Amino acid sequence: IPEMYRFVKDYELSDKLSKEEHQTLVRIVSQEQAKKKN
Amino acid sequence: MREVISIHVGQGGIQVGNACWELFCLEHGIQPDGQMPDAFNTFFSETGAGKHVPRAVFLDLEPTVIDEVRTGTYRQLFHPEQLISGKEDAANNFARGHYTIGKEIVDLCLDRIRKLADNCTGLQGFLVFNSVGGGTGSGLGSLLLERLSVDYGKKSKLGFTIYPSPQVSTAVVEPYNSILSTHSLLEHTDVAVMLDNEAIYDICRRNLDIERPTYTNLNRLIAQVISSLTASLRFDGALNVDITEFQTNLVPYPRIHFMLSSYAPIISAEKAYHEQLSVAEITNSAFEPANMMAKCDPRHGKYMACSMMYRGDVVPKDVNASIATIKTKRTIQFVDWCPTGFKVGINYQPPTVVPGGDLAKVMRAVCMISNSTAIAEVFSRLDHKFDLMYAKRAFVHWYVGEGMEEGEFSEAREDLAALEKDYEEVGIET
Amino acid sequence: MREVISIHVGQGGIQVGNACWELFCLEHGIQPDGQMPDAFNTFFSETGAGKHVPRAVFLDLEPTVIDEVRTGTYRQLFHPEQLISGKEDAANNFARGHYTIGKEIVDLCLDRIRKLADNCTGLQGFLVFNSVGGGTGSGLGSLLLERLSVDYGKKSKLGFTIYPSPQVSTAVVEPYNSILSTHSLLEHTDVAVMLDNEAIYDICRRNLDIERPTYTNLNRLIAQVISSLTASLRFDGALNVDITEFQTNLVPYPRIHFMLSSYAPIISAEKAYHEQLSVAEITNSAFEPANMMAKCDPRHGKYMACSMMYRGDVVPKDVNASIATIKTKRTIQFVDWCPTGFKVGINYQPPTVVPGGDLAKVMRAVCMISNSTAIAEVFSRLDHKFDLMYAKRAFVHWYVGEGMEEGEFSEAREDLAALEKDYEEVGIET
Amino acid sequence: DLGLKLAVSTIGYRDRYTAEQCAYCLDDIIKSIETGDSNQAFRVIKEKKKEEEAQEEAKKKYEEKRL
Amino acid sequence: MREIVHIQGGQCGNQIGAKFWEVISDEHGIDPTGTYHGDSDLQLERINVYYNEATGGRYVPRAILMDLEPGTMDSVRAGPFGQLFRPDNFVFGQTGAGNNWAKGHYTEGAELIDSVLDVVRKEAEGCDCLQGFQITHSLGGGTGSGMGTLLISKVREEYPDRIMETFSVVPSPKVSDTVVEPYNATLSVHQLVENADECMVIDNEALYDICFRTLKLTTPTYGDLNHLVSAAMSGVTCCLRFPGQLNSDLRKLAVNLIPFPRLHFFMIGFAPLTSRGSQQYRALTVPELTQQMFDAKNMMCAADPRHGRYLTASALFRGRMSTKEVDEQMLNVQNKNSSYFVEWIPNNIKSSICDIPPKGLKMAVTFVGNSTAIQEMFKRVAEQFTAMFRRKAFLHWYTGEGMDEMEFTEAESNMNDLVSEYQQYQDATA
Amino acid sequence: MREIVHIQGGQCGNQIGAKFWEVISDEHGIDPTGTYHGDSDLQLERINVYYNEATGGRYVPRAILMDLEPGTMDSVRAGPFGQLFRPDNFVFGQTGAGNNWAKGHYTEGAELIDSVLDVVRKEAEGCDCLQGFQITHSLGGGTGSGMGTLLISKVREEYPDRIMETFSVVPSPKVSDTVVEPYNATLSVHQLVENADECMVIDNEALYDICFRTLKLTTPTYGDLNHLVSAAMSGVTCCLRFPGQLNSDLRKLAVNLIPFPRLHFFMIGFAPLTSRGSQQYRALTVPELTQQMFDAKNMMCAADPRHGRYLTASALFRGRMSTKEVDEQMLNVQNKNSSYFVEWIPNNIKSSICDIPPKGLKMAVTFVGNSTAIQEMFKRVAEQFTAMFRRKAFLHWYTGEGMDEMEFTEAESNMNDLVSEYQQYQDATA
Amino acid sequence: DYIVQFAGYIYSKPPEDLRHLPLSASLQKVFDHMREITSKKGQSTALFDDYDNLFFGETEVIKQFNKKLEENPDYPLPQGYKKVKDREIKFEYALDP
Ligand SMILES: Nc1nc2c(ncn2[C@@H]2O[C@H](COP(=O)(O)OP(=O)(O)OP(=O)(O)O)[C@@H](O)[C@H]2O)c(=O)[nH]1
Ligand SMILES: Nc1nc2c(ncn2[C@@H]2O[C@H](COP(=O)(O)OP(=O)(O)OP(=O)(O)O)[C@@H](O)[C@H]2O)c(=O)[nH]1
Ligand SMILES: Nc1nc2c(ncn2[C@@H]2O[C@H](COP(=O)(O)OP(=O)(O)O)[C@@H](O)[C@H]2O)c(=O)[nH]1
Ligand SMILES: Nc1nc2c(ncn2[C@@H]2O[C@H](COP(=O)(O)OP(=O)(O)O)[C@@H](O)[C@H]2O)c(=O)[nH]1
Ligand SMILES: [Mg+2]
Ligand SMILES: [Mg+2]
Repeated sequence: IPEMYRFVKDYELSDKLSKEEHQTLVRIVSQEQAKKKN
Repeated sequence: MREVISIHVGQGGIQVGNACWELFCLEHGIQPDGQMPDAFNTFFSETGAGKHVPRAVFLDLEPTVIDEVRTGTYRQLFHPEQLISGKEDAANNFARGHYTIGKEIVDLCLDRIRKLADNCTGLQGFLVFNSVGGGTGSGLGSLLLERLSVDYGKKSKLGFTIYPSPQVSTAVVEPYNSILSTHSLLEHTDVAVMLDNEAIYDICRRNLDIERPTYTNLNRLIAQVISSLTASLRFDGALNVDITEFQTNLVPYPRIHFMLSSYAPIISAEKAYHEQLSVAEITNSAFEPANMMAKCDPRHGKYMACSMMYRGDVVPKDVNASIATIKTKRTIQFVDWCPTGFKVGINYQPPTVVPGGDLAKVMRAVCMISNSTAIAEVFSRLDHKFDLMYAKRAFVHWYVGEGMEEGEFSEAREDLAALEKDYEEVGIET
Repeated sequence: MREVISIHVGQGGIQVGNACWELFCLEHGIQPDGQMPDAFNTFFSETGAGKHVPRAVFLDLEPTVIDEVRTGTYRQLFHPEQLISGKEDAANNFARGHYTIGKEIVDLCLDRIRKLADNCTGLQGFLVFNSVGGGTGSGLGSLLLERLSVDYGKKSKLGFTIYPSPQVSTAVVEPYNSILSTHSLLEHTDVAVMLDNEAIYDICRRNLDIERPTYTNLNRLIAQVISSLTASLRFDGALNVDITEFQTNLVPYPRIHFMLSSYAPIISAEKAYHEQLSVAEITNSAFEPANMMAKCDPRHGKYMACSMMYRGDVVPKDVNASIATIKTKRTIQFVDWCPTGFKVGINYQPPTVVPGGDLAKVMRAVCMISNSTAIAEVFSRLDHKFDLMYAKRAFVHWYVGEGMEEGEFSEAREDLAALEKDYEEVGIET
Repeated sequence: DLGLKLAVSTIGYRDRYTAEQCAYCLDDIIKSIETGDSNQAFRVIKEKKKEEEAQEEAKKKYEEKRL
Repeated sequence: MREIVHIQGGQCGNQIGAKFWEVISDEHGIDPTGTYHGDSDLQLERINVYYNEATGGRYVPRAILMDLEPGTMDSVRAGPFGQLFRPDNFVFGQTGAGNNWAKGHYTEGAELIDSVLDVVRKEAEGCDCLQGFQITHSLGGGTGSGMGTLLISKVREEYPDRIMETFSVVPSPKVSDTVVEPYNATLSVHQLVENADECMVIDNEALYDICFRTLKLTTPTYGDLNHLVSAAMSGVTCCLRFPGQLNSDLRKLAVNLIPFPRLHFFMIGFAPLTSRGSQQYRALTVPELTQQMFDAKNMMCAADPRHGRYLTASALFRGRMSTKEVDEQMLNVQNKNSSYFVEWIPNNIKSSICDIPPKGLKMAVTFVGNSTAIQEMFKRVAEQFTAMFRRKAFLHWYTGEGMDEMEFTEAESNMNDLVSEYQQYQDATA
Repeated sequence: MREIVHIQGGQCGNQIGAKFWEVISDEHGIDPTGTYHGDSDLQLERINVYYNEATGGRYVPRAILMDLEPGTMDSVRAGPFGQLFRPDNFVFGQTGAGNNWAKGHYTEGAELIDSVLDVVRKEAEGCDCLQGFQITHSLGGGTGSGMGTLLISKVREEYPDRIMETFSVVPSPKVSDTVVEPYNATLSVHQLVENADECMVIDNEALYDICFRTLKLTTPTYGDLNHLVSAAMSGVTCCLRFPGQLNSDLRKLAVNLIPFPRLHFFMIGFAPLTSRGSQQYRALTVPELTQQMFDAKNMMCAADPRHGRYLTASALFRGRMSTKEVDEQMLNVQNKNSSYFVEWIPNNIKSSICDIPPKGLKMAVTFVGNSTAIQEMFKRVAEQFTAMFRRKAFLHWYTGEGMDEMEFTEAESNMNDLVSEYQQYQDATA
Repeated sequence: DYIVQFAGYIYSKPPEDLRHLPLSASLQKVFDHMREITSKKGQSTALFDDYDNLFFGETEVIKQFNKKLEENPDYPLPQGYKKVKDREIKFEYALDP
């Protein structure tokens, strides 16, 4: 999660995506990845 | 790695610089020859082996005072070619020292300033001393401040100007150049401290019990105030204060930076030890209106912010217990938009005594720098004095014939009117 | 196994040779009698037992100065028959000392040069000193250089010529022979250093604080510069420089080899020790335009290459940290086609002091030899002075009647025009 | 470059290094053919040293003539 | 394992650390030379929590010291136990902030913080298992309250899952030493709530009150306040360095004392505290410890805890004692004071026991309670802030370095929202 | 067996050798009189690598010293350990080159080199099994950069199968001491790539940076730079003179660090390096060594290694340590920095362990990495060369000794081709 | 999958709401922004600018072969490694094509 947010910061996209929005995106992707694996 | 450079211009400036430079040399153990028989670095510089050189420059167009300096006991201390001297005096004419003879000397002074600044690595700021009621002092101070404000920019400059007394005066034309110099340093100096002679005469008479004082006694008190202000940079303390930590605490607005000082205790050895000199009584004496270092009444106006320095064995809890008592009193009232107005500094080194001087040795002392709304009275009375003679254009021909324009007098009057209106506008409650 | 031979011709040349030969004898511990009570070998030679003989020859047609030399305290030092003297002076006439009386003396000088050269095994090169604004000096210097350029060929020769000041002059006809001698040594000398008297007078007045200098004070500074230049051949150093390592570093093109020198620090013992004399401040003082040893303004032109020598306890990292600061400054700009222009030399031996002299003893010093585009101004002003009198053919009869042809004046003018055009062509960016 | 890289690309991966070395070498005669200097087919002072050596040798040869 | 690193900033934080590390070293028997000379085996088992190991067997704290001026760290090095700190961890600037929050957070603090973040990253990446960070700084100063809080955000951005502690001294209106305290207090509280996992407020006024009333010593000094703060600091992590009946790391306290993520501002207190003359009268028992622990005057803050209701409470007992007595006393202190405990969360007191008491004491208690009474401090801070801001006093100093009034308005609004939503739960009922 | 001979040229190379041989002698316990006084048996087993044996039991280095001027070798003989060198190996001329590459490579260096080649052939034909030669010289000087590089070609022509080392100091544009540095640097790099099997660039600027930042000593001198270079030089061949877990001679490094025959320009660094005051704080561990080894500021070149990608790397650990830790740390330093390692060659770090540490140290590491970041040095050298050459500045000095501009054009073109084809592999992908 | 969700979310908000375009337009805008930042960082961009630079050493030859394969659909090559069928997609604004 913090490494992906560092990608967002390094590409000057942190103004478009908050930390909380980033965590929510990661959570939603994690959920669907886990459902697909199962 | 912290440094400060002091500028002395004019007869009064040089005579107070001598006074502060005996005191610093005595306080750091340096003999008058400059030889010791890591705190010195603020005012001095090491030459590699032996002597120390002050970070000071002396300026004057009239050579008598510099020649007196270069033959006294301190001839070996100062660098021979930083005592810049002229040939012809400005003779109390402001236009002379700003337009005619000061311009040819100012370049050498600026070269010396650069040569001193390149040596420093942690330059805190500049100090300048000048008696305002004189030609060369006010004019060269104005020109130097104007050059420094653009050569260096954001570096802090402090001005210890000596304004004329309300009624006591030595010249007859000093209101003109006082007003012009106030115009010049209003937009060019970060701090200005009031130092008129009459208040200090009264202080000496009442406390020191001297009935025939001379200028040296006044200059020693001023030197003690300077030492108390700059002690925090070169001695260990429980609550330190730096020069750059002033415009954030004493200057509410960029225009308002004229404040008046006080010192306590002032007492002679003949009756000093009979009383205990507690911190409460000295901090009460410091706030007494009769102990102001400038002849102004603080009871006639509000306070804006008080910055007050202690040194010695004072404990912070005793300081707080005394600030509370002052907040309690009904005769001292602060401005509405300032709930807390005190900045406190505590240092451990007690004040040093100069042999053969007036003050005795004590373990506790307090120096206050207070910004108050009552300062507008000196501006009003100087303005009234100026208007009386400017109505008939008296003494103007001595200024118009030295290159200054006719309209230059009016705009200084307008700026003083603006300052007086600003002081009234700030002091009203919301 | 490294040697150098110095040639002194004319009154000014002999009077500066005396100045350098007190200094060398003092620096190597040799008494004026020539007796010591392996570094000497550069300037001296061992006789087998006892005294040392300088590798120098003194030339003049007018016997007064040589007779003064042969009776002073240094009568025992020089070999009796290397002080070649004439009977009749050239009397400021260039044609005399190049065509009439110099030819009969030049053979003895060349025989002495051969007899001195056969002794040396590692001959680095020749040094020559001559005041340009005189008959015998310029004429004999030209003739000797022309003979040496063909007798020896590729051996390096260095010329420490003293050109006349811009406005201050002792003679009235010195532009003529100055221009002719510049013509002669333009195609015959590998290095020429500018030495006009007015700049050194200003240096003495400003720094040494002498208001009435004489020629000896000037010659001592020149001797110090020579010693600083040649120190690297006879003392151990961290970064050595040889004489032959100059035309590869300071001479971009064969025609351009006139450069101007500077020295720092120059200070008296009365105020020398009050300041630390760091390497940064001395290397800043050396680049000041007012401290040029020739009255030319470097701010009026570009720099081409700077070769600058240190001696004392200087550390290379401090030198680099100061070269960076100079590259930073906006008032000093180098030519476009030269990215790096500094050659640095460091030596350990501090400069030696001459008793009863002006300079004090210091541990650090810097001597710079800088080639700059601004030197064309002296050529232009000398050319303008020459043209004024050559328009009416004034004073020409004193030269035509001494065997010189009429057209010889014009071609020197054409060569100066060519040199001035070349200096303009080089200084333009690509 | 061109035509020689398309010819090197028609040679199997095992011999492609050798073909690339031959193509660089074939670049070798071509420059000479293009230009005319038989000394570009591998990898004051020179002239002076050669001249001096030849002169000394010539003197020795002169001595051989002398012989 | 599960160790933490120490980071301190500003003068106040440096002075707090200078006693905290002395207390820790005395507890673990480490001499000021870094050599262990302890008596018990347990003194070395968990020394990796605060100390690193180097060659030669000596120990070095993993502390990072930062300030914008070099004086305080140049002074702390000469004090006792000053040699333990690694010289590499000292990072400082040459200018200072002058109690201006903008300078220490936007212009000067932004460029310097890269170097200190480098060493912070070096320290954290290396350690076995990170537990977290603890921060000591003051909210009454510019450089501290700016650089520390920006460093909090930078650390939180890189280690979102670790725990973060902050011991923050807020400026009380009683003992005021700086006039611009409300501005940088209000600006700092805005950023501190968003990133700090735990915050512990400490007031100088409460420390003076405690020293004057409980210890009854005549002359308090900063050394006594620092010693009390250091004992309180050490008491929190004692069970993480020593065995006990119920170990409880910092994360366990974080779980049990913070009901909602924005309510993490605690006030603490230490027991027992007795005067020198009455240390023989008293008998140390669990009832005696718990009656002093919940005493209102014993809190390290001037906030009156019987003006609100505790959301939760925590106690960290030290020494060997029976658990049944501790539990029954905790129940009794909660049954007799049901009016001051919120009713919709039952059993809101956490207890822990550590078998290793402080050196010299047989029993000790550290109290950390989350109460609604803390609203009064933010109320008075905001009151002074809005009294000073309505006239835009001292605003130009902040606005001259890229800051605007909008960030002041947002900070005031967020602080008022925090004040409101903190008391929202005080009136909440089930 | 498998021994190497030492050949040095120029002043810089002689000064490097004067410390390299002192370091080697101190490592093997050889007194400055050539008598062994060591403590351990291993100190004598492989002494044939660098030292020869003579009658009387004393040892003599197999070093050859050459220069075009006698001063430097006449000075190194009087220094410590100066008597070890055999007087027969001293070869010198009487003229010098004057920093002119043409003179030291075509006219003067060609005639003298026969005598030095005679003694070189004598030394190589005699020795048991030749391993190779190592060369120390500077690219900033004329005689060195000319005669050394021509000697490289002459040696390579006679021993095509042996290995050849060169430690070359290239002139940095920051600290420039000679104006004609670009010419003889560019001319030398042309010849150096064609014949040297290995080349190691060293910069004075990087040495000053290291001395000022890591060791933090006030006044660097050439002795410290020489000592660092000498330690780095000794570290490479340590395992060839002492037993170890994985012996690795110079040829094994040549196989593993040079992917293509024209890419053999490495930059090196030595660890650990600590200040005097912090030598007690640090603990010597493999992680501590490897973190400093890959540090960018630790490289002996100003080239920034995170501006490119490593083609390969090598490390030569010293002291007794576990191999598992070394391998895992090498893997970790390669997994965390995958962006700076080229991807089409996996496992591109070579490691070696020697059980004999340096005298006074328990662990040491020598780092030799082939990186693409070295292009920046050739870029700036060529930039200065083309800035100076376009105006044909200083060209006549070179063209007057048989050289022409065609050899300058070919050298520039070949150097640019090297720069291009060195970075060609940086953008290459699999 | 995260990059697809990220692109879809960022460009679903004002001021740059791209929800009226295909989700590929939001994802392309992320890559265009990444290209712009990569170019700005003063770091190599050849992999972004030259899509045919997929293979080591022969990039120019492949570019010339691709031009010949596109100019005339199946240009016979004397020495080319392999023809790969690729798909290009263009968007055309045509009413009822
Ligand atoms: N406090 C104090 N004030 C002084 C002293 N000497 C002069 N003054 C004041 O300076 C005012 C006049 O300016 P001066 O300093 O005397 O003379 P100046 O500044 O050099 O100006 P010129 O007259 O042109 O030389 C007088 O009104 C005095 O009040 C002094 O020693 N101490
Ligand atoms: N720097 C310096 N210049 C001198 C000295 N003596 C003479 N000159 C200069 O030499 C110029 C004239 O040449 P001189 O050296 O005096 O006489 P000369 O070179 O022997 O030529 P003659 O007149 O024929 O004897 C004058 O313009 C002076 O400026 C001296 O001692 N020091
Ligand atoms: N406990 C304690 N507090 C201190 C000490 N020194 C200063 N303070 C407090 O710190 C406040 C001033 O903070 P300051 O020094 O300006 O912080 P800085 O701006 O980061 O240097 C004052 O109100 C003091 O109450 C000390 O030694 N101990
Ligand atoms: N490390 C080191 N470098 C030196 C020393 N002396 C000179 N140098 C470097 O060598 C360069 C000059 O080389 P030079 O002496 O002219 O070489 P030469 O022409 O062969 O005699 C300068 O740029 C110095 O940086 C020394 O004692 N140690
Ligand atoms: Mg006066
Ligand atoms: Mg004469």
